Amino acid sequence: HMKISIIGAGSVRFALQLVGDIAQTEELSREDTHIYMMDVHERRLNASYILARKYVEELNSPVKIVKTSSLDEAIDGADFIINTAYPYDPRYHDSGSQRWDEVTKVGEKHGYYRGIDSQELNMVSTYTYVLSSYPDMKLALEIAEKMKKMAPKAYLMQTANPVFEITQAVRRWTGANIVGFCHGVAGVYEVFEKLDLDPEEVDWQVAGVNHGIWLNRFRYRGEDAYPLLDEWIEKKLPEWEPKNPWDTQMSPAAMDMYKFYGMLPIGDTVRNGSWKYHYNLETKKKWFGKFGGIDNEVERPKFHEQLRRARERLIKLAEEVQQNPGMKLTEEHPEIFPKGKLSGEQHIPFINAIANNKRVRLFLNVENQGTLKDFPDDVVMELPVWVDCCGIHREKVEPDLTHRIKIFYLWPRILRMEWNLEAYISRDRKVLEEILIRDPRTKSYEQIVQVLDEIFNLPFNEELRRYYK
Amino acid sequence: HMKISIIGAGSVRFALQLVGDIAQTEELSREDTHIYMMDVHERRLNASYILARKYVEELNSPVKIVKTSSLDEAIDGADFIINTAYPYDPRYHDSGSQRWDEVTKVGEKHGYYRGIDSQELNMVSTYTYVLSSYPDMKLALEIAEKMKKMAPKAYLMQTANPVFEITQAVRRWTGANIVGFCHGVAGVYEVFEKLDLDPEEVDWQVAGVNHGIWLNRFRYRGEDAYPLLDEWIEKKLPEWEPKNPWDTQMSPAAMDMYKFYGMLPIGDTVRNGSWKYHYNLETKKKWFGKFGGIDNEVERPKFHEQLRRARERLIKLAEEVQQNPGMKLTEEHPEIFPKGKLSGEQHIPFINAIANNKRVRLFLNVENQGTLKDFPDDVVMELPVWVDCCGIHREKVEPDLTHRIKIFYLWPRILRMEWNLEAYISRDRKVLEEILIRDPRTKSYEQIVQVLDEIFNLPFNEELRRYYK
Ligand SMILES: NC(=O)C1=CN([C@@H]2O[C@H](COP(=O)(O)OP(=O)(O)OC[C@H]3O[C@@H](n4cnc5c(N)ncnc54)[C@H](O)[C@@H]3O)[C@@H](O)[C@H]2O)C=CC1
Ligand SMILES: NC(=O)C1=CN([C@@H]2O[C@H](COP(=O)(O)OP(=O)(O)OC[C@H]3O[C@@H](n4cnc5c(N)ncnc54)[C@H](O)[C@@H]3O)[C@@H](O)[C@H]2O)C=CC1
Repeated sequence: HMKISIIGAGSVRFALQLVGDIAQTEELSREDTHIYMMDVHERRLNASYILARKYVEELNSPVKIVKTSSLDEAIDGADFIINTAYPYDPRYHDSGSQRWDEVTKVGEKHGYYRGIDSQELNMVSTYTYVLSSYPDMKLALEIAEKMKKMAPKAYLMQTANPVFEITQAVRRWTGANIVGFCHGVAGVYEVFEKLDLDPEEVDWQVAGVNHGIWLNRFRYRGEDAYPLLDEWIEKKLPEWEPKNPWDTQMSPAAMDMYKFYGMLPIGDTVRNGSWKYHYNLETKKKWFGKFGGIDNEVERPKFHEQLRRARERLIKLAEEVQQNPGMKLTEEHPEIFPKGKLSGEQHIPFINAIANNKRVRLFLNVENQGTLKDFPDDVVMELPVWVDCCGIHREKVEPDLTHRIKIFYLWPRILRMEWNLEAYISRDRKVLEEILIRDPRTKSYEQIVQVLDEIFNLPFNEELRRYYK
Repeated sequence: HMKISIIGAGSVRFALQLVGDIAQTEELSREDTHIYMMDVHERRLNASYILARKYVEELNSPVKIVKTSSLDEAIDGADFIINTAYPYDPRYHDSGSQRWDEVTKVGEKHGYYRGIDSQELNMVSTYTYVLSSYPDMKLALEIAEKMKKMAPKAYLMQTANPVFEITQAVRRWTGANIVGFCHGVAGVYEVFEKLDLDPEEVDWQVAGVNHGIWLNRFRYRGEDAYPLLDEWIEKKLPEWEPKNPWDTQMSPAAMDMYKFYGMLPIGDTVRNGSWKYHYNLETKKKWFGKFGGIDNEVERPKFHEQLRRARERLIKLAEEVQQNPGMKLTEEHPEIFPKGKLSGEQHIPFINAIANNKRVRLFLNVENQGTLKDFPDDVVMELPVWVDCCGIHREKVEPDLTHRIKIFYLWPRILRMEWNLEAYISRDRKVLEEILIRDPRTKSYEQIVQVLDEIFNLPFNEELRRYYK
């Protein structure tokens, strides 16, 4: 049978996205497809299971769904292991977002706007946790080592952040068969929409590192199409306004990076600029418009509170479904339980490409292996690839990324990854200190010590404290 | 004949060092050895010539000395071209030190302690000028292009700073036969002296980039000798005191870098730490002892004033020598005009190794060419080499530099070199802005613009202004 395991299946909406895509993929929607849903939170796990079962039943799909609280049971003999888990200390918290919000506030207390985990070229909220992302890294490495023993054919499809750091560390330190997943590339379709271009007529390519990807090829009707972006900047950018806090692809920040680097940053890359765009909320609003993006002291707490209410509502929905088994979720909440339209994410196409040779182009975090020849072979990049039964085949990246992207953006971001991995494996607080010694917001060494101390002393960081002690 | 040209021969003491070494090297002290002394400053050039002639006459050396104000005449058919020139705008200044002192003060006015040219891993005073070192780079590239035409066999021996940036740019953009020169490696002999070790019994090696070199091998009697440094740190470091502002090799800063990186930084590398050691004068004194090193607002102006008085005194000596041709300089000022003892610098051994096959081990700035395999082949490194008539032969660097030196020190310093070269060749002020956007002392973008503006507007920066305009 085909065993697909979701680790952190209490991530309700994502679990439902995965299930619905599987149930709507002919080659996978079979009685021999077993979806294992695993999580450490009983209530969230049960809600995802109840909704996933009902959803499948309404889609007339014969896939079997299994819930389990045993990580080993989920890993054993799996063919694909999707890691979307976000660890937390259950004595203090109910989910992982809380530890990042609280550490961030301590960082701000000590003079680090948006927390010590916000750094140049890595502003994406919750991407790293206390620089080295100990609990997230630790879980990924634990899964990889169990996978090599109990499931040596499986793919570990890492979606929990930091995707770059984790995919790199697992590859390098375990050799387990990990691939990192992020669909930030989808930003390109808004570029095409704003320039009035049929995406099917655009010859495009993107490449870089996770949340550090660039539109390296953008061609239309046998010519460079970037001059069309030049026109849009001249004639449309003054009137641009974001539709919501996440809407940054065509923002002044993205175009300012385009003007300097020569290629347009794509997706979350636009959030990950230098400090020029992020010194404070006023600066963020100048460069991202009225919300100041999503990575600020107003919008991010607002969003994390929305997620909490959504978590509770879906759980309530699960209870409601038990009491009223006659209701059709596809009808009452079609947005959450759609039929006839795949989500568009890459996870289930990846599985269907590996297992059923349904060949597709995806953007995946895999070892460079010479694709960007100026970088080491073993560094994990986010690359355009074709996936089939024979594995993952990297496209040629042409044009190459510009010289400025290499020396000003990709290499600094790659070194930060190496810093963060060194901080994890050395168990050495001096390495965390050195990272903050390279941080523009540091004013003194005593400040670094004090901010780390207070973070380490937070009750829910007992394990972290002992690890670095 | 053998033609050795000194560009910037108004650098009196260095010129005299070169002349005296040539006059005391049997294979070079010949009638067929023509030393050309070239400089744009008539008074300084004439003083170096008069003293160089008298010095040789007192050394009973038959070398011919020629002074000229024509760069082309000095370059034409030369076999070796030593560039020690420090450009300046003669409408405002008398020497190059003045432009760096004044720009530095403007940087401090705008909140950049020790000027915008002081940066992490590059604190050495006067190493770069307004980041891209325009007048210094411009002169080196002008010499290289004249050399390829008028002297295609010559070695361009670059001693004027920035040695790293300039050697890299000349190699990459002209392919001229440049080699960069710095004797910072000499720090090792003080390490051996403080640990009571005969240098002849120490098996040692150093490697890195210019002013970024590390004692990668330190062995004594068939064992690692670093444990002897551990003992010294435990028992002698508390009593350490610098003999003068330049004395940093065994300082708390060097040992703190040793503890983190696993290898001891050598020479000027100790000046080139992170901002941990340099936030302010008090911090510098904690980490370098009572003077706070040489790269601070007290000691550096003091030193540049000493150099000025030395310049005038030597010039006066030249006049005195004319009026009193009976005096023996070797007798009256043996420290400046020694006999029977070579200086110990690398320039004349280099020449004698190339021209006369007198084979020697030196530390020179040359292309990596695989010596440090984790770095690009074309990046200029400061490497241990053997020089003979057949060229420059890199030793194998064993042990390799540590992982932390690579990701925390060498790679950041190499990227800064690439930033500085991009800032020069692009003629693009936005690249200078980006460098300051990566600077910890920057608080706002408006601050960057204002500090560059005021620097660009200084009268003696007219050429710089127009270049970036
Ligand atoms: N690329 C994509 O489509 C998506 C990416 N993600 C990423 O995954 C990470 C988590 O995000 P959310 O799902 O919204 O957070 P979440 O907190 O809502 O989900 C985490 C789930 O993992 C559970 N968990 C914690 N520790 C676990 C452990 N040892 N074993 C098994 N389960 C454990 C938690 O109980 C929770 O149910 C984020 O970094 C996010 O960016 C998650 C959703 C979709
Ligand atoms: N490795 C070594 O042994 C030494 C290295 N240097 C380095 O060279 C640079 C200059 O240092 P100093 O000699 O003390 O400064 P300096 O100002 O005393 O000497 C510079 C000389 O070059 C002349 N000059 C300026 N523009 C010129 C041009 N276009 N053509 C020919 N000559 C020109 C100047 O008139 C002056 O006489 C520094 O970066 C220094 O580190 C210099 C002395 C020895």
